[PDB]
Amino acid sequence: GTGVLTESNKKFLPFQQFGRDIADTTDAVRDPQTLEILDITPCSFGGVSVITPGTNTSNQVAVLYQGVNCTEVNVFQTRAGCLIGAEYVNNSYECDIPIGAGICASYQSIIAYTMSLGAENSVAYSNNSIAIPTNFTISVTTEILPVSMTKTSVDCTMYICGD
Amino acid sequence: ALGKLQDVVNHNAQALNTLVKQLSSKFGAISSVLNDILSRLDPPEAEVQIDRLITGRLQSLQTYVTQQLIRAAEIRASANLAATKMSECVLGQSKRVDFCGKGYHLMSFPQSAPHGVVFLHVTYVPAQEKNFTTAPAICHDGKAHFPREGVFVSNGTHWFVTQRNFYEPQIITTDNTFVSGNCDVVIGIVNNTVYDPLQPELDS
Amino acid sequence: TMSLGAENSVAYSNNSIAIPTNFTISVTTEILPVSMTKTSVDCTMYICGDSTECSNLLLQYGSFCTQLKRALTGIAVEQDKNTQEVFAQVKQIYKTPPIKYFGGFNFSQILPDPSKPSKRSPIEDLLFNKVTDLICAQKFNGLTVLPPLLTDEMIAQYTSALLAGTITSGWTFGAGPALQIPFPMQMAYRFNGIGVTQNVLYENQKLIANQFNSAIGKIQDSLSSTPSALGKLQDVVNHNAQALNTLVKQLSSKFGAISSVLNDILSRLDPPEAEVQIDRLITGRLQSLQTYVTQQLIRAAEIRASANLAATKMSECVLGQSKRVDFCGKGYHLMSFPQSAPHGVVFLHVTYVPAQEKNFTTAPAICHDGKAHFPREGVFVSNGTHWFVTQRNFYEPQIITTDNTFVSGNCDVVIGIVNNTVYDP
Ligand SMILES: *[C@@H]1O[C@H](CO)[C@@H](O[C@@H]2O[C@H](CO)[C@@H](O)[C@H](O)[C@H]2NC(C)=O)[C@H](O)[C@H]1NC(C)=O
Ligand SMILES: *[C@@H]1O[C@H](CO)[C@@H](O[C@@H]2O[C@H](CO)[C@@H](O)[C@H](O)[C@H]2NC(C)=O)[C@H](O)[C@H]1NC(C)=O
Ligand SMILES: *[C@@H]1O[C@H](CO)[C@@H](O[C@@H]2O[C@H](CO)[C@@H](O)[C@H](O)[C@H]2NC(C)=O)[C@H](O)[C@H]1NC(C)=O
Ligand SMILES: *[C@@H]1O[C@H](CO)[C@@H](O[C@@H]2O[C@H](CO)[C@@H](O)[C@H](O)[C@H]2NC(C)=O)[C@H](O)[C@H]1NC(C)=O
Ligand SMILES: *[C@@H]1O[C@H](CO)[C@@H](O[C@@H]2O[C@H](CO)[C@@H](O)[C@H](O)[C@H]2NC(C)=O)[C@H](O)[C@H]1NC(C)=O
Ligand SMILES: *[C@@H]1O[C@H](CO)[C@@H](O[C@@H]2O[C@H](CO)[C@@H](O)[C@H](O)[C@H]2NC(C)=O)[C@H](O)[C@H]1NC(C)=O
Ligand SMILES: *[C@@H]1O[C@H](CO)[C@@H](O[C@@H]2O[C@H](CO)[C@@H](O)[C@H](O)[C@H]2NC(C)=O)[C@H](O)[C@H]1NC(C)=O
Ligand SMILES: *[C@@H]1O[C@H](CO)[C@@H](O[C@@H]2O[C@H](CO)[C@@H](O)[C@H](O)[C@H]2NC(C)=O)[C@H](O)[C@H]1NC(C)=O
Ligand SMILES: *[C@@H]1O[C@H](CO)[C@@H](O[C@@H]2O[C@H](CO)[C@@H](O)[C@H](O)[C@H]2NC(C)=O)[C@H](O)[C@H]1NC(C)=O
Ligand SMILES: *[C@@H]1O[C@H](CO)[C@@H](O)[C@H](O)[C@H]1NC(C)=O
Ligand SMILES: *[C@@H]1O[C@H](CO)[C@@H](O)[C@H](O)[C@H]1NC(C)=O
Ligand SMILES: *[C@@H]1O[C@H](CO)[C@@H](O)[C@H](O)[C@H]1NC(C)=O
Repeated sequence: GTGVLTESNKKFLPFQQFGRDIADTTDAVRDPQTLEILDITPCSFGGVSVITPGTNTSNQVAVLYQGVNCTEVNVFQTRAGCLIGAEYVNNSYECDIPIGAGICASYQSIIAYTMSLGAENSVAYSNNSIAIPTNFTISVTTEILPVSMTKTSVDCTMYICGD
Repeated sequence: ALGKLQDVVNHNAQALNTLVKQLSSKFGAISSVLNDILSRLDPPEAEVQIDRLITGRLQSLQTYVTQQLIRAAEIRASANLAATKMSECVLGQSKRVDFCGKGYHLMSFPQSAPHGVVFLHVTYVPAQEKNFTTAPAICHDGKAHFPREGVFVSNGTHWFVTQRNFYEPQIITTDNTFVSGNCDVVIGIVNNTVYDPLQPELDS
Repeated sequence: TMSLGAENSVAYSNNSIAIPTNFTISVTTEILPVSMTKTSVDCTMYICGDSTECSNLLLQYGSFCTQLKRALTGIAVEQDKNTQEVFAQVKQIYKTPPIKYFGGFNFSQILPDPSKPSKRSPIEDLLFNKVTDLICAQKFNGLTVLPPLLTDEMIAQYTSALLAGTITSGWTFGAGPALQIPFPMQMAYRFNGIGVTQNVLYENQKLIANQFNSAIGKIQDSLSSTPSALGKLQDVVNHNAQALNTLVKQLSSKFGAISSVLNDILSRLDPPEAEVQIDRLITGRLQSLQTYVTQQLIRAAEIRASANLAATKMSECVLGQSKRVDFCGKGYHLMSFPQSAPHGVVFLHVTYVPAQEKNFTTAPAICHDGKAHFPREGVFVSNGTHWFVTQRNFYEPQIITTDNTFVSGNCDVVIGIVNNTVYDP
């Protein structure tokens, strides 16, 4: 195989040599030279994602290594993974590019932030006061709904075999 | 704005392109061209190579049909939703909240779009709200008066009854209030006069 | 042979009506799944791992890997879209007043708890507790679980904003600006929505508040005491992990080859037959991955339908009062409260249930002075000797006058008209 061999707290019985997971994947082994138990843990892997604005706007990019701690690879650690190339800002804005776990990225340089849910409003509730509208706005809004698709027919014999 | 409909178009062409791209896959065979396989091998091994191409292409076609069926189900659900919006928002006024736009729905207009429909929802949005002091009931002559259709409001010194969704203060009379019980049960009842229309009539 | 139900015969007659004389404030739970676990699969790592020869043979099959990655990416973005649609329906984060007095109504079990670090309600905390090296094994085979875009605390914050809007402002915040209204007046408006007069709510305010508080406490006890209350959400979690486990288990399948380990196949056979064995492993693993993606897509469609339903319930039951029968609970719907749950939403539907009905003799119209009188808003009832007009959904007899009746025609046309006096103010 291929993996890190860390120290193990698992007490093997004397007849056992390997160890397996719930899903029947090896998670432990006994060294045949010295009778010690090691926790086989596979080496780190991650989904490299590239966070970029439009090429019309800028050519700066940020890289998210999904699931990878920052010590195993403008470097910030998120629950989604390690984000390199974006600077964490304590301000909260609306989500522009979603990163995950409440983190979003935007271009202003590329910044990473905890997204704001909404503007804070406190309703002036009291037991004897009401708010009555004195005017109105006629609002027209758009709702776009798909209805049909492209009707496709495939000649199975011609597609697979041709002439 | 029109990202959803274009997305459907984008998926369909891409699916056909992927299926077209699958014709250029060897699938574990010597060549991806059937004519070359026939022109190059004897039928005992050409049958094996054609079998590999057939199973790969058949798997690709079945995969394409499966995603087409899933997308057909999604588009059918969207079309059923669009028909429901056309029936309830365009052909009538809907009391369902947020079904036919944000706000109190007034009416809707259908517009055709490529592979889709665009609904223009005309809604009523309240604005310019004002604070008032409110009471559940008015105590007059030992009787509790409740609004027939409105709400009791006070601007600081005087009490009026107005409709809930627009500020239109009117004098509290017996015409727009109804009497149920005395003043001892309702929590928050306030003391105010209730005008009688017949009183000037018999007085004069 | 199973019994369909208890047998009830309704005492139908041509001149008798049953009028409720009391009510029950019923709170019922509706549990809806909203999102699934977002999964991403490295196609090359899953099928071949570290073997270069396996990847070279895998390249002959084309854009299958791209199709599977694209489908999983679509499902992953779809789950976040589902969560946004269900919970992110307000652009203002509303807050409750510091004095939690709402005219006797107690919302402690549904409002956020300041004491808890998670800022969740007691019901939400119970829901999170009741919904539960598997993760490590799933991770080690090239399958990655992606975190939800909205964290549980932000989803709880959205539910808190919706609760604050529905409590302090009623349905106004859902249709525009949040307009403050006292909660008894809001409940009176809701009573008018289901056809019950405001006086019934105001006179019986303490009883209604006590019934609501008792129902909310019963809801918390019922959720804490029943294992199968939260079966739907756990089922979704149960399916997702099982699917990953099955996919992981498929790596231990020979698929008609000598071994399931690529390194053994390379170390033991010559390339002409090793290529065949690797091909068998590749086709089996690719079939397993396509099967997993196909079921993920079908489950994604089901969860999307459930999320659309949850968004519709949030719009129509929480942000307004619904006249649709059984959409927002059993009974005449008054209001609804959203609670966040793992991968889902729980709606507490507060409904009005009529109770303690009483028989009365009824007539379509009252004949007075050769004229037929019909009720403006109620129904004519008789207790045996005297005739009254009452509202349909609560028994409140009132004297039949010209104010609450309207005259249409004479007494010769209406079938079942009875003779009674009509008072004139
Ligand atoms: C209600 O709002 C409308 C706007 O929606 C107000 O109409 C405006 O009136 C001002 C001053 O008379 C004009 O300068 C604007 O051009 C008007 N706007 C429009 C769109 O007509 C109206 O005055 C408001 N009414 C109240 C009672 O507040
Ligand atoms: C109704 O009255 C309340 C309180 O008198 C107003 O709430 C205040 O709003 C201002 C500006 O938005 C804030 O600076 C105060 O802190 C608020 N006070 C409280 C106690 O909430 C409310 O704005 C009034 N409504 C209208 C329509 O004017
Ligand atoms: C509350 O509303 C009433 C009715 O509009 C106001 O009473 C009027 O006030 C104007 C302004 O001074 C006088 O010219 C009228 O003669 C008043 N009418 C009556 C019948 O008294 C009242 O002033 C308002 N109060 C506040 C605090 O705004
Ligand atoms: C509303 O009106 C009633 C009746 O006029 C008031 O009740 C009276 O209150 C005074 C002093 O509290 C007593 O001396 C009388 O005996 C009461 N009369 C009755 C018939 O109860 C009541 O106080 C008024 N409420 C307010 C807030 O002014
Ligand atoms: C209304 O009256 C009818 C008949 O007077 C009642 O129906 C009877 O109910 C009892 C007990 O439920 C049965 O044993 C009888 O057989 C029923 N009679 C008929 C003719 O169905 C009915 O219960 C009364 N409703 C109320 C609310 O008291
Ligand atoms: C309507 O039903 C309620 C119960 O839901 C009744 O309230 C009960 O009243 C009795 C006697 O007055 C008390 O002993 C109970 O403690 C009350 N229960 C609750 C929950 O408050 C009420 O009396 C009924 N009303 C009518 C007119 O029958
Ligand atoms: C609202 O309900 C909460 C919880 O149901 C009440 O809190 C309880 O208060 C009683 C007596 O004060 C205690 O014995 C319980 O232990 C409390 N339970 C919890 C969970 O706090 C609360 O008193 C009610 N009323 C108000 C005004 O908040
Ligand atoms: C039907 O209801 C009416 C009104 O509640 C009853 O009439 C009253 O009955 C009481 C008790 O006998 C008398 O003290 C009142 O004087 C009656 N009022 C009037 C205006 O007559 C009537 O008795 C009820 N009938 C039945 C059969 O229950
Ligand atoms: C309701 O009242 C009307 C009017 O008093 C009754 O009609 C009368 O019936 C008698 C006997 O059948 C006739 O002699 C009169 O000529 C009728 N008058 C009119 C104006 O039609 C009617 O019978 C009463 N119905 C009931 C059920 O008591
Ligand atoms: C294994 O090799 C070491 C080498 O020093 C030897 O001391 C030991 O006796 C061997 N056997 C076991 C069972 O460890
Ligand atoms: C409303 O609450 C205030 C204090 O917050 C109190 O003085 C007043 O009596 C209350 N009114 C009602 C109707 O409960
Ligand atoms: C109601 O039915 C009873 C018997 O079934 C009959 O005597 C009476 O005339 C009927 N009344 C009406 C208004 O149909």
